[PDB]
Amino acid sequence: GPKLKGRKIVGGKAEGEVIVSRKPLSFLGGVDPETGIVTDAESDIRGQSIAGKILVFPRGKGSTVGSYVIYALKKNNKAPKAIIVGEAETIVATGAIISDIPMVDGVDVSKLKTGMKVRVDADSGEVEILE
Amino acid sequence: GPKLKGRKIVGGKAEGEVIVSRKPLSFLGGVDPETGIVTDAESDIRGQSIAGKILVFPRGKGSTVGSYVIYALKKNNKAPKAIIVGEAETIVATGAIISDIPMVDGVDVSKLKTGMKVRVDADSGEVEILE
Amino acid sequence: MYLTKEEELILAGEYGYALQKAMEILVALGDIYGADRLIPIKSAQVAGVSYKNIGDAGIEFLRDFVEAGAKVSVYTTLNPAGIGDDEFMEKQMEVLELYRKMGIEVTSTCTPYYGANLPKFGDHIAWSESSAVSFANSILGARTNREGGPSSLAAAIVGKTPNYGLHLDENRKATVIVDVKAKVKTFADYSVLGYHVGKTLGNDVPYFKNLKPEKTEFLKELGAAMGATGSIALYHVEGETPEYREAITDKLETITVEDSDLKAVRESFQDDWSDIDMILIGCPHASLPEVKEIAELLRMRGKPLKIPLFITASRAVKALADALGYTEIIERYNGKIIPDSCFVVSPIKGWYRGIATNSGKSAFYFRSFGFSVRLDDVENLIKEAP
Amino acid sequence: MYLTKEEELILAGEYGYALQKAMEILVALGDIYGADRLIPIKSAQVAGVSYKNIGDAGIEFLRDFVEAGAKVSVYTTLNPAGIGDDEFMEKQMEVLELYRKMGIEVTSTCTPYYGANLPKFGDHIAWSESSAVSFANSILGARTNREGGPSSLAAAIVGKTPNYGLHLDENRKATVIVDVKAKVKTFADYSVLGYHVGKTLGNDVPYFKNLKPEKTEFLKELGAAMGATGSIALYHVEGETPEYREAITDKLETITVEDSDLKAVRESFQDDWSDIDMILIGCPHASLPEVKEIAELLRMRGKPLKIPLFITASRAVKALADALGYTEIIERYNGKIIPDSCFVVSPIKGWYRGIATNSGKSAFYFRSFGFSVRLDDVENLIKEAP
Ligand SMILES: C[C@@](O)(CCOP(=O)(O)O)CC(=O)O
Ligand SMILES: C[C@@](O)(CCOP(=O)(O)O)CC(=O)O
Ligand code: F3S
Ligand code: F3S
Repeated sequence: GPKLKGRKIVGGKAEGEVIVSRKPLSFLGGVDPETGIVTDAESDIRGQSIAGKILVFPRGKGSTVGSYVIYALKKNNKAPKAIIVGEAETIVATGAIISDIPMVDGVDVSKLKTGMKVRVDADSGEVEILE
Repeated sequence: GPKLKGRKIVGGKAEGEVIVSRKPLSFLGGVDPETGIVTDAESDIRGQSIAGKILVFPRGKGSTVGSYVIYALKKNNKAPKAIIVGEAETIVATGAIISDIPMVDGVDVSKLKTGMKVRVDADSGEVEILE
Repeated sequence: MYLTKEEELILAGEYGYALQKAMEILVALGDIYGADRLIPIKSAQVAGVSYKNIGDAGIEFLRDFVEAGAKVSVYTTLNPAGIGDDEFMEKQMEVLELYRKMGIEVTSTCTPYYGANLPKFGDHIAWSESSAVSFANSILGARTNREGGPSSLAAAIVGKTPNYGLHLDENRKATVIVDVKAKVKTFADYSVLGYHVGKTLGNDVPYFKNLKPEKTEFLKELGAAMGATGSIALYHVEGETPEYREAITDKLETITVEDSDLKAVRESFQDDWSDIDMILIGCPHASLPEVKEIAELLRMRGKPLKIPLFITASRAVKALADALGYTEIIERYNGKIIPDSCFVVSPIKGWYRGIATNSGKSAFYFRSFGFSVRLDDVENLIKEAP
Repeated sequence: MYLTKEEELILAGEYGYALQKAMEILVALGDIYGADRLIPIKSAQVAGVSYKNIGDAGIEFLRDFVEAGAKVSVYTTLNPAGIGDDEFMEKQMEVLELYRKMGIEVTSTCTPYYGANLPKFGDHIAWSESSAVSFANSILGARTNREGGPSSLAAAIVGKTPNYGLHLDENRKATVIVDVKAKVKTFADYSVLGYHVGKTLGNDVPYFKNLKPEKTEFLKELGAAMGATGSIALYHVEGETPEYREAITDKLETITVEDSDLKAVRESFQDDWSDIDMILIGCPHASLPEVKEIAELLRMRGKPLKIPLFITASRAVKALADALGYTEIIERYNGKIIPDSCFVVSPIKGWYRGIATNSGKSAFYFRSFGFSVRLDDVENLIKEAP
């Protein structure tokens, strides 16, 4: 299918179902590390699980401790299989790095919609939509 | 005699004998408030009394507490009758103000020498050398 | 990213696992963002301290360093701890002891620049804690990225950080102008201004016009709020921040903030007093002027509060408050200064249902946690409280 | 100088003697220097505290204010007290109580910017203490004249200062360039650089080239020394101080500082260890990094000093040192942190004959008082002391 080319944040390869938010996300406050369930009372995907999915959001916001929430999610095996963002700041990148979660940024995330199947080639920064 | 025109710092009028230093002066450390004797070990007029004289020096240096030494000199009746400086900074001006010691600056102090008799018209900023 | 021969040996493990683990984080980051090299840092500030925030997984991550004998190689200060029951505090002491063992100054405050660790204009540093990042970049003109907790720790251990982002002149230029038409005069005015601007902008460096804060703490709060609802790490204020005069080098768009923008935030944080059972001031940690203000307001009220007032503040400010007599005054009226700690990062759900505060950052986080919230200036809170 | 209607009434005595006495000092100054108006100040710092410096005449001056119910109308901090025998300390307590009665924060430190009173870039303030004037103007880019003790007090009471001098953009421009060819790397290097430059320049605003201090405390000491041997209230350092990029607007002369200039100062402060009976660090008052450095040097020495080491520091720094465990370490080796006090302004002639120090400001004043002086970096003093 169509390919979206971006930037490698953390390498690896993954394929799965996409869950998309259009609002900036802070993992500290926005995601429960015990469950993988979004807990932001104003998230457009509040109540849904990110565990084992391909998480799409535009950019991070909020706490510099977000990196530790990502790490705790991974240790509880409730982290997404990969993360696709429009722009990944240091906090989010750092969480992916210490958690070994494949991650890309620089992708036109408006072209991704919830429920799509996608391949993320994080080593090359490429996202492929599967038809 | 010749007139040197400068700037009023503190008003008043005085006439007396001049004692000249060519080095910047800090009253805190440079003058003993009990005696009026210069105590700077590197002053060119060390050991001499300023009490009741017309003191000439180029500019202040050193402590912002110099204003309080000037005040203590005045209260011990060991202060000069007037002070002539090349440039008077806030610390020195403040000491003269609270001590009511006539003072001018902006004078070409190189034209004054120890032992001269002078009239200081501090209200107008004028120094007159008496021949 | 270029590495020196010594840095290559560190990466290779020649100097032990602790330095290699830290270096691997820094190399990954520098490679992502196109940093040319590692640069030395004059200090670090490390967040990720409250056991509520980092959990057992965070303890494991730190113990991995500590068991390899990790030690910071530059001056490093530390963010605040949480407060909780016996089991929580045992875990919380474990975390602080792990940081202590790495040679970090256990200062436990988000305002290290009040006496413990004051960056100089132009200094390159590696700080997490988003409000302190904002303070150091914007108010002091030092240079730090918005570090993650772990990347600030990695930098502290290596003593260097990758040279990208806010370390570079070109990334300190304004990206947008913010014209503040709204009336903004009080602390709580700046709280809601920052709340609004943080969520209205993206990854931006805003230049504020028509903003003349009477008190530095107003800008401390502005940066804290924008770093909570948004991702702002550096901003400029015309006439008021040290880098403002060369901040605009391009033609930029202007957004304007109106009274209606600020009213909307204020009106959403107005839960009834009957739902509030504590007042919290000091997010970020209170300055000594902030403590003084509260002592004066409590003496004018002239009767104790019937709900507790808590002032979170640094050890330095707490000690000055003790020495100058403000602590005794405040305790006379059911107020307390709590050093070393932060209530936002504490598991206080079952202890307090509602928090009144003047902090936009606290109001944002407590709301998102399900608490009732009343946001107002501290003079109004102290006058109106039960 | 223009006065508002309210300021005219204050001058006239309509609001009592205390405000009128302060206003008369400020009006005289503004009239001398051509100030257009009085401007509000965000804070004051008041020197003239040690009884040795101000005497009974100083007590009378302050009591004149206090007996009229004088109170500062802006946030005001206070310089350090002296130390002496019973009669001296009774007088010293009298002075501090007079300042306390005027609503001043009795902080008793020349480094209020370590947690008590931190000026922001661009802030107009009225500070005495020449090293703090230098710090606020040069390192933070705030704006204050080199106030006399009494003019800072007068400004604190009125809450305003005359708009002349360093409050004006044109008087913050460099007047001369200082090219530092000499090797200047350590604290004591900066002590003697400032000693030399202060007495070589006149009423100047120097712009330093080829000067890259590793630590802010190096510039703290540079400004302290130049404000002691000279009258420097503001300086610029290329790349290192917030106002440097628009400091040069004219063609200026350049003086150069060579190794020979610094050797001369060093060699004049080298009295024999047999004439030294105390080590003094913390002029201006020590930062927490300075305290940390000494704890580390004492543990490496590994045996106590046989002459006392004193570290003068702010209450804030003392409390951080207590809390972080440095105080206990230092006391193990015959060192002590002395808060709230300054030895240079103390009548210690009959208690100590010779002082070893790393401070150029202390070395200058103790020499001029007749003490023996050894000036050196604190690592060398701690290693070599008996
Ligand atoms: C939300 C935040 O204030 C949490 C701090 O937690 P901790 O005290 O560093 O454990 C950090 C930040 O805003 O960057
Ligand atoms: C010399 C000096 O440090 C003396 C301070 O005395 P006091 O602690 O303010 O009483 C003041 C200054 O340098 O301006
Ligand atoms: S860390 Fe400090 S900035 Fe606020 S959320 Fe806690 S008081
Ligand atoms: S007041 Fe402070 S600057 Fe030195 S002379 Fe005393 S320690």
